[PDB]
Amino acid sequence: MLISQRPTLSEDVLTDNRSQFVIEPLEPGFGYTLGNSLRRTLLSSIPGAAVTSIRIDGVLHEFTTVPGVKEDVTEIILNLKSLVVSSEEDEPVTMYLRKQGPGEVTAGDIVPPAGVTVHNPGMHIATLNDKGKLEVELVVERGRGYVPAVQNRASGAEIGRIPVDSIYSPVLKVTYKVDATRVEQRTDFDKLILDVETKNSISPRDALASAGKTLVELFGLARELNVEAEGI
Amino acid sequence: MLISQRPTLSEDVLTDNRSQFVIEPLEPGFGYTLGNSLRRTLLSSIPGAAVTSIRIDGVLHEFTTVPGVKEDVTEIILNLKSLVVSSEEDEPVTMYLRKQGPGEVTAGDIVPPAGVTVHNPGMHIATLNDKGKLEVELVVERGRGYVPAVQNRASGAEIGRIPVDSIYSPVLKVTYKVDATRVEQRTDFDKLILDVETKNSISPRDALASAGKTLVELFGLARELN
Amino acid sequence: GYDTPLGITNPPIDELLDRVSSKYALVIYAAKRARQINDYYNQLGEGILEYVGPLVEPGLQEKPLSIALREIHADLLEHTEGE
Amino acid sequence: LSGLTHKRRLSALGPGGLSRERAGLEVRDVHPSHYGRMCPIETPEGPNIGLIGSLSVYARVNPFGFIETPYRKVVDGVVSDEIVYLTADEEDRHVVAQANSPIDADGRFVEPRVLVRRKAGEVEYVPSSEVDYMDVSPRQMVSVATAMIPFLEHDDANRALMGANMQRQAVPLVRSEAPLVGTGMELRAAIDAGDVVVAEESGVIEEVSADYITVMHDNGTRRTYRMRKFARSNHGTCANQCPIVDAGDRVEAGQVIADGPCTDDGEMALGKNLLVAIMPWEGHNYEDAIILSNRLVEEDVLTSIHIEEHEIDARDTKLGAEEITRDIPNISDEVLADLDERGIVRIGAEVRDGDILVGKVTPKGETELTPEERLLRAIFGEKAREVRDTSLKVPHGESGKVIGIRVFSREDEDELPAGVNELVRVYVAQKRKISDGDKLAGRHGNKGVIGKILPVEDMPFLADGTPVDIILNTHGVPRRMNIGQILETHLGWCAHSGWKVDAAKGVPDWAARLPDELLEAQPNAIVSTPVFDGAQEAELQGLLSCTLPNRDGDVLVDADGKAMLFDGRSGEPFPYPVTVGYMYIMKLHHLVDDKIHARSTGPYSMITQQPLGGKAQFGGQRFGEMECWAMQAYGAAYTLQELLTIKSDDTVGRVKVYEAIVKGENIPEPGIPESFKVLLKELQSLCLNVEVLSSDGAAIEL
Amino acid sequence: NNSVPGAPNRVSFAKLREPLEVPGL
Amino acid sequence: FQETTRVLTDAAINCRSDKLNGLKENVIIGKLIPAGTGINRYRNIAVQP
Amino acid sequence: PKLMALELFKPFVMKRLVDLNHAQNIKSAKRMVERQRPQVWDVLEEVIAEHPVLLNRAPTLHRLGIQAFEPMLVEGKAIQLHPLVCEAFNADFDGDQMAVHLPLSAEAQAEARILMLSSNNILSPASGRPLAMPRLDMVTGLYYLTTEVPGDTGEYQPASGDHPETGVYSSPAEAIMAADRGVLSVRAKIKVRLTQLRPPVEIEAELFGHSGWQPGDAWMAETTLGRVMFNELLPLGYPFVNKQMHKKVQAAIINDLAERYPMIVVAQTVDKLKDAGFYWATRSGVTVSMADVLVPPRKKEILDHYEERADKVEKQFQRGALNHDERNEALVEIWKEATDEVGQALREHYPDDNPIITIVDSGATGNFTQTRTLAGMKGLVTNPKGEFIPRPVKSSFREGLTVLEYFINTHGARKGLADTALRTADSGYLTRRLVDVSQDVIVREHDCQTERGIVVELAERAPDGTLIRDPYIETSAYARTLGTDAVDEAGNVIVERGQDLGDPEIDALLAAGITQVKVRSVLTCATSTGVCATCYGRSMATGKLVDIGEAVGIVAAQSIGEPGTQLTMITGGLPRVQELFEARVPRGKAPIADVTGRVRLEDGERFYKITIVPDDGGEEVVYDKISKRQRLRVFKHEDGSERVLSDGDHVEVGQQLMEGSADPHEVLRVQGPREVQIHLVREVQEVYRAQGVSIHDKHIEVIVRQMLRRVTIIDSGSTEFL
Ligand SMILES: [Mg+2]
Ligand SMILES: [Zn+2]
Repeated sequence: MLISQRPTLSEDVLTDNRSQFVIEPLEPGFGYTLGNSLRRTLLSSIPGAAVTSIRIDGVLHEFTTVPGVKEDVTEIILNLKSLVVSSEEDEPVTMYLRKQGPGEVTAGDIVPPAGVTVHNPGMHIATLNDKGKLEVELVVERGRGYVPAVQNRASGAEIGRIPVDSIYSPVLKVTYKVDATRVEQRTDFDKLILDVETKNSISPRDALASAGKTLVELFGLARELNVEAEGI
Repeated sequence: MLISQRPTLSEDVLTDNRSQFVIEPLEPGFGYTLGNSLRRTLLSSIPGAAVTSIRIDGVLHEFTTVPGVKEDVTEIILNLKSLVVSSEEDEPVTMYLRKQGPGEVTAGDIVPPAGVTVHNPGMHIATLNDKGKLEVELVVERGRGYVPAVQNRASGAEIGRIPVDSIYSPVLKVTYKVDATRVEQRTDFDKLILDVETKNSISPRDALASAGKTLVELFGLARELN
Repeated sequence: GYDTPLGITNPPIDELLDRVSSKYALVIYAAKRARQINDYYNQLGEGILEYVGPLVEPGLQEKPLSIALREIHADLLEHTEGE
Repeated sequence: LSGLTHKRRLSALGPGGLSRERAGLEVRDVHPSHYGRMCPIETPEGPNIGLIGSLSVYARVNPFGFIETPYRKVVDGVVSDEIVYLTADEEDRHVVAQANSPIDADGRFVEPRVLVRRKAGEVEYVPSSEVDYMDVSPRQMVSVATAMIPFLEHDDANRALMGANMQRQAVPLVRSEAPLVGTGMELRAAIDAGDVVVAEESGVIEEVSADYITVMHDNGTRRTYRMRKFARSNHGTCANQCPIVDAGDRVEAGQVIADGPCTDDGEMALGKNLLVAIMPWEGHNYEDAIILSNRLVEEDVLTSIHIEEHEIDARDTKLGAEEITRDIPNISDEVLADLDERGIVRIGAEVRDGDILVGKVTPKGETELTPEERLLRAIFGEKAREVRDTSLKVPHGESGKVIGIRVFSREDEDELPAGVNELVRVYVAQKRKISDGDKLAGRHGNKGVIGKILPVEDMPFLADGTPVDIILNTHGVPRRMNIGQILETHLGWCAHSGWKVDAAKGVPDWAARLPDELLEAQPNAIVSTPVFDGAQEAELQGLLSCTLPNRDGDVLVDADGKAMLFDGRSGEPFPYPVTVGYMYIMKLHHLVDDKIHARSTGPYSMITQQPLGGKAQFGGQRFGEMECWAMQAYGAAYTLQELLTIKSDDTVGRVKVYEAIVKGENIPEPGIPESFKVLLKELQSLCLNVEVLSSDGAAIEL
Repeated sequence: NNSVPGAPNRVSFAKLREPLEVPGL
Repeated sequence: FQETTRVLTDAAINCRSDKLNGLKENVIIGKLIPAGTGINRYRNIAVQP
Repeated sequence: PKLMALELFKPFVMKRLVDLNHAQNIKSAKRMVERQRPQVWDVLEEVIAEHPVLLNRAPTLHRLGIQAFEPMLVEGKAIQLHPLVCEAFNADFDGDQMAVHLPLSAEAQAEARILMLSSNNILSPASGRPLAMPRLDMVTGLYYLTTEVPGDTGEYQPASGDHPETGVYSSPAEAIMAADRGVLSVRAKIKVRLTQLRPPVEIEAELFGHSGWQPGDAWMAETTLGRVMFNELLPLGYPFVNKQMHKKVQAAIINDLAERYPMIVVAQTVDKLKDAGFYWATRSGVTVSMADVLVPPRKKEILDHYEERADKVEKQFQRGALNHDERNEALVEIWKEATDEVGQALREHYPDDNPIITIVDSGATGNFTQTRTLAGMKGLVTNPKGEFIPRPVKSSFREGLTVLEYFINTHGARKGLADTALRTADSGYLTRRLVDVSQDVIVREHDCQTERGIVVELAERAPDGTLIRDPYIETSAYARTLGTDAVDEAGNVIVERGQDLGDPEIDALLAAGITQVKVRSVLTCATSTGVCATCYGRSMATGKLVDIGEAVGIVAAQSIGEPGTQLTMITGGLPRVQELFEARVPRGKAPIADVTGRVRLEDGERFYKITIVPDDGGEEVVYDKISKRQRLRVFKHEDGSERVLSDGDHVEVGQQLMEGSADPHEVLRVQGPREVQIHLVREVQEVYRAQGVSIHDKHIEVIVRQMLRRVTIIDSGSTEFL
């Protein structure tokens, strides 16, 4: 068959990180069929890397606060969770952050091993008073989607291992809508409006490209089941 | 911890018309959306063939009767609406139905031309007495979706034409269920079980393949987005 | 601070009222200018250019009243109130 | 049903009776003497409330004119089979029992004290011996229309009134289907309505055809029943009669042979059965709106047939005789391609809005042509053709085939009104499919309008892939207090899916009173719940837990009656289960096609010069006084000056503004309304010197 | 108890027996 | 409002004259109501660029 | 519908079609429009780009009955309407029809685009409260979204030994992602870190030291993901709201936004709230089924006990001691008590998750009496004569009424349906007469520079408590201009003279302890014709000082007449209002203290005879009151209504003694115009507020000013007037 009007995508920019993608026109009823699948694929298909667990030698557990730091241990965990990491090694590598004396510690001061890199060196992690120190042994692993820490609760046996909810995704927020379009007297064509906001590890354009890659690869399995023709 | 194995599709057969497709492993929380997308594209974008218009000898419009039959023209039109036919030709072809004498007229009495066939010869169309006969000429076209009968209103054809609503859809019922394997281990995935039932015009595999090709073509715009 | 208005709600009513004493004055302040613009369009073919046309460059087929409201919002007109 | 109820009406106004204004409000109320004679529920909703009722089911009119009701008299505490009819006074002077009062199989009142009805609105327990009379059935106080509302005992009085009134507005569809849940009054109402042909004497059918049926009686005499088909009703709907018998079948006397409109196998069927899911859905069913699956539109489930009717006559005139002819003055041949030689549209020819339906020419007198018109006549060789054009044309908003044409001519010795020679009427039939704006309503008085018609792929679907055919909001059920609809839905689902009450261990406690034949049912079975005596809640609770599984071997609805639906758009299951079940849905006659009305500029009245015109060219709306106070309160003054002068009454301002809009210039200033000049010219005729004046006191001219 | 010969069979939740049939409506 | 014939007779007797300064009278005659945008304070506005 | 727009815009569309050269002249264009060729739809869409039309729902009943919506082409044959404005139109989408007009001239177009636009009418003119707000279905969605439930999935937990606290999320994005995965219920206790939502003043003044929050500043919140999602809808800069969104809370939020932000922002946020509520109502799991309407568990025992008591009373009557009246009174009281007890038990039994209780409690619609009738006991029902029948109905609409109970119940439904038409007719007549009297009143001046101003009590100070806000400050003094500066105990001025009152100024005055404040009012205006803007005060729909030339009399009449439809029943219903405004002799005609003094009353069993000895001196005024009525509270220091009229006490002049309504003429004669105006305003406000509706006082002061504007002359002397 053939498509009456070929859909086209026009990128709009609202911010260096944000974006608004409009696919128009679409046959009636295809709006949601496209948008929901694309949103889910974007959210939970693109591989990425993030901190999985952390260590604090200065504290025996997490109930109290690490000495010499104003922020609570939970606040430290939260600040370090948002840290952006790009990795190219499959195995989980370890990282070390050590500082001494009064001042503030930033993500840029952490020494990264080979492969792994940090895209926001200027991020603030914590602050140290006079004669203050903190040594943290955080592991970085690659993955996809979002995985809580409770499912990561069972991980060997260690002294101060603190699993943290890791975000294995370079895209962190996606929204979509649908609006009517007037291409003919039908006046019922859909106009998807996909809004995607990603981290600094991938541009929204590349994120959408990778999501389309994954989804087309997946639907190829259904397509190859038989030979039958359709439209554009 | 990327999943090494990509999804695979395997077909199971429960009945000549019904089949189950298992697709797994899939990323967590993703089976539902994929299944619903496949269902939505299956119920509205599967091309098929169906009767578009009829022409009964001695009948000017659909609000009348032809002598010898047990039911008016509207009833026979409604009965024909359920008829299922598959056409290979990409042009409007004509089909003939000639029955006379006492008895019952069924869809098997039709004489389709080359490239067309009737998949339910056991259907009941009307009942005839020895007094009257029945001669019907009907057109079969190929399309997708649902075209209101008004399509032939503006064609300006002869008064004999009786436009009929068209329903180009072989798929009948589609259902899916997801069996999530949520475990404490990171090896968490969900398995999809897609149930599809067709009107016997085409096998379920053909419908699924057509839906998959439609979706691949539609999503190729994101591919060229790059 | 808001999303960009769309439709007959642009320009925002509050900004328009910031210029005129009250909405009852604003309706006339806009309608008279709309009439002036319509007269200018009518006499565009030939005539004395006594009625100056729109000040702000109009859009693709923008109604005269919309042009009047936009040019009022742009602070290009001055009006005198009777009594 | 509508015709039967109309024949059964009890008017209280008209000649020889009260008038609306003079009559007080005390006569519109119910009286304790209405029990069994006049239905207290059924009544018009408009101002004529209480002045129009309906005979109860068992009520009869005594020769003097007083309405009687049946009763079975108790002699010594034992109910007697024989019955007697008592009027109002006799009922007052005696003691009347209650039908629901338990009675032993031997006629002995188990309860020593039984609820009783006394002289006037007094009910009190009385020994089981003093009681003198007993009712016949619990449905004695309801009309025929109200007797076919399942679970009427649960709805409120106003809701039941609304449902009963709406049951009389249903539009006969193309393929009627009998209700799954309905009282026993369906069949008797259908049979006595007179719209179903019933064999007069037992016989054997020789040959049956759509047009006619011939039955051979047992005495050797043959009879033929002619069934009218596609005959216009009195209100635009179509009447059809399809035989439901087969050749070589012995039909017993009194058996239904064919079904008229709204009848499936000889029982009233005003609507179809739709799968209902009660939940709010994205606001499209907000505040009484209804969402329908496109499956209904594409399956002709709610397709209706309507037959219009137009007619023109050729009446002789002093100036000549009008004659219908194919030739029409100064019209193209393409427009006149459908007319036949006689000058009428050919049967079966689709006719659109504004098309010519029958061509006639009327005699002309003398009227000098306008300069350019006369010149154009001269140039083209087109003679003056004095005869004008008055050909009947399809009014605005009509379409469809031309099923039949009837022509009466005075030449053929036909009775026509004096001064007429040729009268022809053309019937236009239109097939209407349900769309936005059409009204739907169940039997429980819950109206609605089709807010949206979603594609079959978007509607929520059961766990097995069966999309729901309609969604109803849940915020309107408890507020309106018509809980009967939910019980009807549950019973409908139980009937459709079929149930098999467990009996290996014995009949459960909740099934003790169920009829022995009602413990097992087949899928898509038929069930009935007579009004005021029917399935109690315990019965439904037991049935819902014993429904048969689907062909796939799974049960959809849980014990509570709710099911886990799947969203059609998102694709993910809804967080909580939702109610589902088959509910009987009718199609009201308040269709959107007739209501749509528009008027930019048309004809005008004569005395008042205000906008006016038959609904062929549509008339303007009514800008009353409250609509003027609303405008004044806004401070809006120019809009009010316009709506009353420039587009309502100004004779010259109207023309000037129409020219100005059809030209590039501005809209001119309105003048003085003709409704004020007329007022002054009439007030002057009363010998009252009315003269408008300025500050100087000088009289002014108007 | 269908009075008419060829009525469709629809069981009812009837717990009481009506001694008098509905008269000619 | 009420008693149209009596008020007409009384007005004729008294030869009473009324000012057209009310909303109802202006609505009847077709003049701008003396309210909102109809008052001369707003009706007579000169606007030029 | 395009079929209506084409036939309604015919001249504009035909002209534009001619200009595009699709037709050669007007005649061809008219023929083509009649035939409706495909070339007409494009031009028709082009010609209604910004042409507002007026939608009117007959019978228009108040000012907001006519709106001005921007047209949009749509298929079908029904006029699509916005969900929010249905409240203003009072329109139910169950077959209702509304006419649509069209303004032609440029003046009319601007007039319908500036004044009558629907976006500019969020606030109803009767009272300064929102009218186009989440009302019926979206309210339930928002209530479910913002609700908090304990022990849900993923709720915040404290540190337990080696296991750190779980439920702390970096940003709402991560919370949304986790909720999508399925490890966090939308409504559960969470500790998120927000960055684009201003913290509440309590947290802002502490974490930042009142330095002022800006986007990008992170603070720790303790709330539910649903609340965060909801607050994203409110305009940026609005303080975080962390409460369940009952209907009252939403009304307060909308009112505050309208009082602190431009109306465009209010319209945008209301639209967004409507969309979110509609979307989230579908997933609230609100349905109806027999498992959801639960019968009370111990209803049978209560019914048996009260039936036994009623039988005891019946036997007592059978002894002959009591007549019909006492028997009826006792039975009615017993069954009323039984119904109340059953309702309380049913309320206790039901949980907080049933859809019935969720709908009723959330304020979406309905009341608990309907739920009690549907699941508990319907109770005794009215009779055509109007008296309660001693026999109640012991079965609710769930169990199923019997024949007798249903027949008895039908009386009330028939009576109500009959009464609806008469009530609406009377309301229309009263509205007509009110518009009739107050046609003249229009704001003609900006300020009359008058000094007279009615003193209105702001909040009486309790003898023990520091202050108690008057229950009806929202209606008495909430938008009136301040006639005189309210000086505190010291020389400081809390509010300067002539500054319009409001929420912050009222709060400041209450804090300062000032109770009595003199507020300028329309009733004391010195303008010869009309009433200046200052005296009338802040408008309601506008939200700012009323602009000159704005009709106020018509608005006041519309506002007073609007609640007549729902104003249900010495009758205290609509007839009370009608007689109060007609200034007719009240039916009760309670006696009034003609002159202040000590009361020397003699109680006559047949006719009450009241006499008061003036304290200053004089004679005793004698009142011959009938003895069939009951005494009202005597004006005493205690002011306890239970007190009886004790003889020998001292009463203030003009104070009523018996139950009823004092004659307005007599109170005016004895006390003056001030107190009669106060009495009329208070009584009409009381009858309106008894039903629950609220209308600002100024809308009634406008009518009273026109009512009391004549001076009777007893002697002409040197004056021509008879
Ligand atoms: Mg309605
Ligand atoms: Zn003043």
